Order: sequence, then C-alpha cells, then structure tokens
Amino acid sequence: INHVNPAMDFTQTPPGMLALDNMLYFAKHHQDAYIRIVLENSSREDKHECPFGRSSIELTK
Amino acid sequence: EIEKLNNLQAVFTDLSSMDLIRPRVSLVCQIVRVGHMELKEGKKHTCGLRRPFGVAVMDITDIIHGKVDDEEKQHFIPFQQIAMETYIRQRQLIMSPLITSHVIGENEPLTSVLNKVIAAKEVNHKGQGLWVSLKLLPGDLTQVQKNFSHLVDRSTAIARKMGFPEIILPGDVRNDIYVTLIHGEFDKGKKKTPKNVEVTMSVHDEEGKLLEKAIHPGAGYEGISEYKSVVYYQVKQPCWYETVKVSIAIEEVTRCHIRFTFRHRSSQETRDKSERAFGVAFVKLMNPDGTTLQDGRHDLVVYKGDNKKMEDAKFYLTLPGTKMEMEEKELQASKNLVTFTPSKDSTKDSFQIATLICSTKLTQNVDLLGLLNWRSNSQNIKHNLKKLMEVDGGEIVKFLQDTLDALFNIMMEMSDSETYDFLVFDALVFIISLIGDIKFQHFNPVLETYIYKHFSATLAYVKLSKVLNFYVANADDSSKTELLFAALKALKYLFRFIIQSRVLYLRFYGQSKDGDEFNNSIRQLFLAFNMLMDRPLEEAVKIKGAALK
Repeated sequence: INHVNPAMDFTQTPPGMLALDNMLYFAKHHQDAYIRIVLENSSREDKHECPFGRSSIELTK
Repeated sequence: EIEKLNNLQAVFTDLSSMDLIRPRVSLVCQIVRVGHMELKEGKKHTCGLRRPFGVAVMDITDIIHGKVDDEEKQHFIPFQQIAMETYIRQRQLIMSPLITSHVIGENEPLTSVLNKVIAAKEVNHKGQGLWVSLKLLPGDLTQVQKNFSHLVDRSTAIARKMGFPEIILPGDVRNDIYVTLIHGEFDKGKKKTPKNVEVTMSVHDEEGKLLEKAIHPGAGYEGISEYKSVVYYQVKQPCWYETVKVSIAIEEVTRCHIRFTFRHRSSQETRDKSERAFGVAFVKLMNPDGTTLQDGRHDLVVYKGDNKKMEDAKFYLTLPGTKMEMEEKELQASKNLVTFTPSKDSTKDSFQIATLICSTKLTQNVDLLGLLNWRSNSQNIKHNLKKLMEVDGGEIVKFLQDTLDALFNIMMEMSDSETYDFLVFDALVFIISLIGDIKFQHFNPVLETYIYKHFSATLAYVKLSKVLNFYVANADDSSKTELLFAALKALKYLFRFIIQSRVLYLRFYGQSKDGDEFNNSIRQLFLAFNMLMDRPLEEAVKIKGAALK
C-alpha cells in the first residue's frame, strides 16, 4: 500500500528478517521459477494479483 | 488475432507409443518476425518480410507419459533467440586493437542451433518465452470432440504428424501431401552477398496458371495461392529446415506442375518490389509411367539467365527441376545428342527437398504401376513378380483390391506360363500374409467386401487348387518349403477365394462339369497333407506343426 516508506512491513517478527533470508536463498537457487514468479505476477492488475512481499510475511509468520 | 488469445486448444495427432520410445522426446518451437526486414531504421524496408528470431525448446519425454496430470501448469519454455546483443560484448576489449568482424544473426546453421539448444543445459532467456500445458489425449477426433469438449472444442486446431499409423483403418482419409525444405547452394559471385532468395513456390495447372489456396504452410491454418519464405542473411549454403503442406484434388494434381521462383530481395522496399525472380525452378507431380515422384531427399535443380523460357508454361513442362530427372535427361542425352542438351543457363545455386507424402492415392512404386497397366508391359511380369515380395506393405494396402483384380487378370487372361502363375500364387501369399497382421487387421472387412461383392474370378479355384496341391505334395525341396510355410500360415483366406471362385462358376454355369474332379483335387490335397506328415519331418517340423495348426 505504501511506496514512500517501503520497509514498514519489516517490523513484525514473526518473522522480520528471515522472510528476507527466505527470498535471498530462493534467489540463489530456484532462479528459474523465481523469475517465473516475477514475470507471472506481471499481468493481473485486478485484485487477483498476489503480493510476494505480503504473501511472504503472512506465510512465514 | 486475439481470437486465439484465450481459447488455444490444440491437438497434433498421429502420435503413438512407437513415437514415445524415441529415447528422448522434445518439441521444437521457432518463431519468426514478420514486417520490416530488420528491426532498425535509416531506410525503408519491405513491409512483411521475415528473418528468424529464435527457438523455444522443452523436452516432453515423460511429459507425454502423463504421470503428472496438471491442467493449469504453464511450464515455461526458455525462448532461446538469436543473440542480437552488441551492447557490452565489444565496447571494452583493451590492450590489443585489431578488430574487423561481422554479425551472424541469420548467418547461423540450423543443425547447430537445434542440437545446441538441446545440449545447452541453460538458456538465460532474459525473461522471454511463453506458457503452455501439453496434454496427451488417447483416441481421435471422436473422443476429444465428444468426451473432452473442455479439452478439445470444434475450433481446436489440428496438426497431422509425418506418420502413417500403426492402427491403420481403411479410408483413413489422407489427401495430405507433405513436402519439406532444407537447404540449397547459393554462392557469392559479383555481389559477394549470396543472393537473398525468398522461396516463391507456386502451384500451377498443366499450363503455368496459378491455382488458389493449394499451399497450407500451417496445419490448422488455411491455404494460400502464393507463398513467401523466411530470409537468411546471405548464407552461402543456406539451410531452412522449412516445412509447408499442400492438398490437391487427386485428379487435378495428376495434371499439375508446381513452379518455384527465387526472387532477389534488396534491403529497400521499392527495389525489393521491382526486382523479379532471378531463378525459376519447379517440379512435376507425376511420372510418365503414371507413378508420382519417389520420396526422399531430392536435391533440386534451378537456373538463372532466361526469364521467358522459365515462364513459357507449355514449354518448361519439359525442363529439369530435380536430380533423378536431371540425370535421366542427361543420360537420354548421353545416348542421343538430339532434342535434349544440357544448357548454359545454369548458375552455381542449388536447393533440395526431402519429400515424404502421406496420401492414399499417389503411388511411388514403379513395379506396382508396371503391374497395373500390364497389358502394355506384361513382359516384366517376370521381374514384376520377382520384386513384388520386396514391396512395402503400405503401398500395397493402399490399392490392394485393385492390385488383386489386376493379378486375377494376369492369371485368367494369361494362362500360358503356369510357372508365372506359380509366381502369382506366391505374390498373393505375400499379400495375404501382410493382411493377416495386426498392423493391417482393419482391411479384412474390405477383403470380405471385395470377395462377396467384386470377386469376379470363375476359373481361379480349379487352377489354384492344382497349384497349391502341387506345392504341398512336392515340397520336399528346402527352398520350396518357406513358400509353403507362409502358405500354411495363409490357408483360410485363399480358401475363401477358392470357394467364392467355385460358387461364382456354378452360378454362372448352373451345374458342374468338374465337381467330380474338383472334389477329387480336394481328396488328393488331403492325401498330399498325409504324405507330408509322413515324410521325414526333419525337413518341415515347424511347417507341419503349422499345417495341423
């Protein structure tokens, strides 16, 4: 929802940083499906769009 | 065309588990751009011309095995594409400046490309590709167009694979002519750029008039009157791997020649439009014997120079376009220097097509059409019969009933050479042995149809019972055995022929002058079997086992 203070969603632990560790290690290893996620979220601008950051925080906690 | 934006249901038929056992299974997907010749500016290029762009590849070995059934899953195909990448690869090469090179965008050999992308274990697609889920549906259009309306609607496209089936029904209607384009020679010459050939293959009647829709370069797409081809960037030995499909009325195609014009394409649109075909090739669609041009890799013949002898429709029927025919022209010229002389319109260019046509009506069997018109050429019947048992089953089963009746004409009309009729017997034995297989089990209904409907022989039972009885009784020869082995593995259907022969004779003749001797022939037939199974079985253990079988 915000793009002037983008790091607001990083202050709820569970989990905080380990979500970023998650996405780090995925960027290291699963790059194919990684960029596939990146460009598959790139077509639905209605409410069917899935927030990788918010999905990550919710799921991980 | 946003019509195929969402409802792309496709089915590319003619695939079996025989196709599955190919050790590694894949699908190749090359995509070309249409429009400007090149995606830059500085001048005006022709609207709607083609340079290939790259290949998107995924292997489908166990994907078609159907262990994982996933409707939505849009597997990503990493779209390998020609490296139009000269931004960072060259700008900084320091400490040794001597650099003069060129760019290979369409100067790229296709075998290399295909086998590399197969053997390239990672393609950094730069976020480029597309999305499909390949599904494998058993059955044919009936099931998918009844059961799988959610998987296959009516508008579901079809592609017809380069394969005669293994479950081969009669009337598996295929007027389906497949011709493939691979490569040709085109040297540098004056303008050291090899000439920018855009294949303009043209389908004419017997007088050079172009017909409509006959070229179908897309399976599931509609036909065209005229064909433009994709362009490679002046390759001195260009390779296309190009494939188009055509479909013609089985009669008109017999009186059709198809002319192939190669037009030179300058960079600019207007001079591209003004320049005409610098070289014109073609091919017929038949053989003077009535057969069609044999299949396989046919290197092609093209020429430059004249432009009126390359368009005078009634003449260049009489010109060469392919190898087999160019050397027959030169051989008949090698034996007579009259009415044919190789000309001086030949350029150092070339092309080749590997033709493989899966249609029911064309006949690439010289021996077969020797058989059919045998009244003209009944002399070769020696060699015709000798080489029958070397014929592919498919060509046979294509016109089996007509070939049967032809053979019956030989055996009825020509009663002189009984040994020729022995050869006839052997040939029909070969035929029926082919018929009995599960590769062609579907034609037995057709055989019953012919028998109970068109079996028009009357003398056949007498003579053929005599022949088989001579065979069986006098089979002590080891070379004569295997003929009788296959005969014993073919008894029922030839007996059907014998019985239909006899009953037709009796209905033609009211009663019998030969019933006594015919039933005799049966009795000595069984006597021959007895004597067989009382010879030293050392010769025919298996064979007499099959006899009682």
